[PDB]
Amino acid sequence: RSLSREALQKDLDDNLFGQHLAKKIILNAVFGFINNPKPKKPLTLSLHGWTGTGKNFVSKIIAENIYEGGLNSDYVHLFVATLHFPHASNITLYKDQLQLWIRGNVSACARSIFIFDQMDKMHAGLIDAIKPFLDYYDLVDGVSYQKAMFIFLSNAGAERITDVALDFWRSGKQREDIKLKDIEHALSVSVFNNKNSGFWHSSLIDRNLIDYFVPFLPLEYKHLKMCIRVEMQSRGYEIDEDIVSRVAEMTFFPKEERVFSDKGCKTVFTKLDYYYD
Amino acid sequence: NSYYSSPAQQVPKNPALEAFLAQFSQLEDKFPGQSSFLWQRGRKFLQKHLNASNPTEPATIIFTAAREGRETLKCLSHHVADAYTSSQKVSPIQIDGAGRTWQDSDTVKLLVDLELSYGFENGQKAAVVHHFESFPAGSTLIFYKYCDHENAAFKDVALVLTVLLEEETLEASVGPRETEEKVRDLLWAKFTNSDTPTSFNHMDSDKLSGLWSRISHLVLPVQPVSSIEEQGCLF
Amino acid sequence: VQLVETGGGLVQAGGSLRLSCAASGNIFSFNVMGWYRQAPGKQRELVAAITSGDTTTYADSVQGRFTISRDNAKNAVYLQMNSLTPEDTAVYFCNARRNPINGPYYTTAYWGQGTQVTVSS
Ligand SMILES: Nc1ncnc2c1ncn2[C@@H]1O[C@H](COP(=O)(O)OP(=O)(O)OP(=O)(O)O)[C@@H](O)[C@H]1O
Ligand SMILES: [Cl-]
Ligand SMILES: [Mg+2]
Repeated sequence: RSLSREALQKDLDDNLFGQHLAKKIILNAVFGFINNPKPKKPLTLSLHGWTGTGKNFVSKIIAENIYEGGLNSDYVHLFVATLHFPHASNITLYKDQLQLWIRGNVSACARSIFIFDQMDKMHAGLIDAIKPFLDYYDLVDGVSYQKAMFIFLSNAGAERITDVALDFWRSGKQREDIKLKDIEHALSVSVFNNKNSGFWHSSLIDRNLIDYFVPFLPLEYKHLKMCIRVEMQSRGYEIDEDIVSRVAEMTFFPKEERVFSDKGCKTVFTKLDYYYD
Repeated sequence: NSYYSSPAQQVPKNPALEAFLAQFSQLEDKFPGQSSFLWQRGRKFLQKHLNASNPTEPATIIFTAAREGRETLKCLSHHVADAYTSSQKVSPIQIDGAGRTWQDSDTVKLLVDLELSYGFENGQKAAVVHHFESFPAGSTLIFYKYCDHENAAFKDVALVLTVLLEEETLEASVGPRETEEKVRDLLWAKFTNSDTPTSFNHMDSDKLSGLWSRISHLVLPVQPVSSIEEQGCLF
Repeated sequence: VQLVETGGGLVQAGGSLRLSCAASGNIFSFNVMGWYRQAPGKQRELVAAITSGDTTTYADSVQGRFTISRDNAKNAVYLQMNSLTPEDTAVYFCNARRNPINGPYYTTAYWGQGTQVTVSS
């Protein structure tokens, strides 16, 4: 109901595992924007990286810290491209509804939050349709979007981010030594090349429409164990560390190092039913 | 104005769950020579879903076989999907990817979407999707819609997918992780050309990773049943 | 908005028929329009469908022979059926589907009353 830096920091620290870069970027971006009564541009975040490693999870933490109900708040709107925008040829129908929905909800609530999940599966033309709402305009058809928040979730860049985490692991460095500039350099060929910089450029000034690119790293065995313990408690089970270790034996990659789980924390909790009635 | 049977009749609290357990047990006799973990994990996974009052996501299973087990794969996968509704005449939605590899991706995406949605809207509770490896790669993005762990279109259904491997035989002792690795490696080989990203309507490795994390909860190997390879699925 | 089909009747094996459906309201908002058919003692089955942006799909049994088309400006959908055989005998229904872009999945469906198609051998 009332965002405080301390509460958001505690929620991220207590609950989001193995994402040191994302924690820090989100804490400072979200707190700065919501605490600013006069923002000049809607806060636009792009969360990108490995499947199953916390992008919807941390979207919920953000929403919960701003609004009672979290994703079930009346003022938080989730679009899932693969569910709501599945067929490329229906882009006009999606676009017309999406423009009406965004404009009507910001008209009613300046501090609306819109989350676009699976944006890497969303028609480029449908993304083009929301670009005016992301920009530095004071008014867009008579409505200000400067207090709104846009959160994009995607897998784009996941393999290149993993290449960095692998390099650091092979070199004997700490995961937490990875810096955003390491990620940016690995992605300079793809997510951050000129065509994509072009695509996301402001139409008003010499700036990107995406304020923060928030990378998500692949997870290690120790991270899976942390998550399994939380799920056991939430189900009311007595934790059994032998079952934690066995459930966390997923399929890992590369073939040599076997350091990261193929699917992050997804398809893990299914295995609890093999051990608990 | 209520009638009660004697406690001795043991009338099921959950008729669909009790019928599934009985029919799934009878399947073991029709399909000899399978991994014990296929029956154990398949029963526990589907039972959990049938017993859920408000399931959060559908039950998705992958069965896989080598070429020598191709008829058994088709037969077993159909019967497992049918057993999900053992308490009704209701039968599975049937879709087959065989021969579709060079069909127009958007066309196949629409076909799959409408066959699943219409069936689930009208009372069917399971689908069997044969030869998943043979769909146009982009079309398989529709399975995000059906298999997401939070926002699936239909949460109280089962989706039984099959993958036919390229090798001739699958070792009888193959374990769960090796079986899953085989399927994983075949789908990355079929559905991608490199690790380089593609545009929104096409498959690439990064998009395939999120599909895989939605459909590979349980990947189960299938061995040939000689009589089914010889005579077909006659029951 | 109501869907009303016309164009049914009897055809000789090898012959052709064109079904039409007029909607009494605008159809631009329908994600998908399509044709289903129901033969004696059988479940209703998809024959053909088309998105608002003109992407089509067909049941395996009619591929090549049938063509669906859609005119958002005339609020109409059509099914051209060529090379008919007795297996195509059925009541044909036009369908329209409307889906949300937010929230839990659902489909608002519209159906016509159906038109009989009978193919003589
Ligand atoms: N970094 C993490 N810390 C704690 N829990 C996690 C983390 N990552 C994943 N989880 C657990 O796994 C679940 C699935 O994660 P989530 O939905 O965030 O995946 P995602 O990154 O959005 O994946 P995808 O790219 O496939 O959509 C979470 O609800 C939570 O239970
Ligand atoms: Cl659609
Ligand atoms: Mg997600």
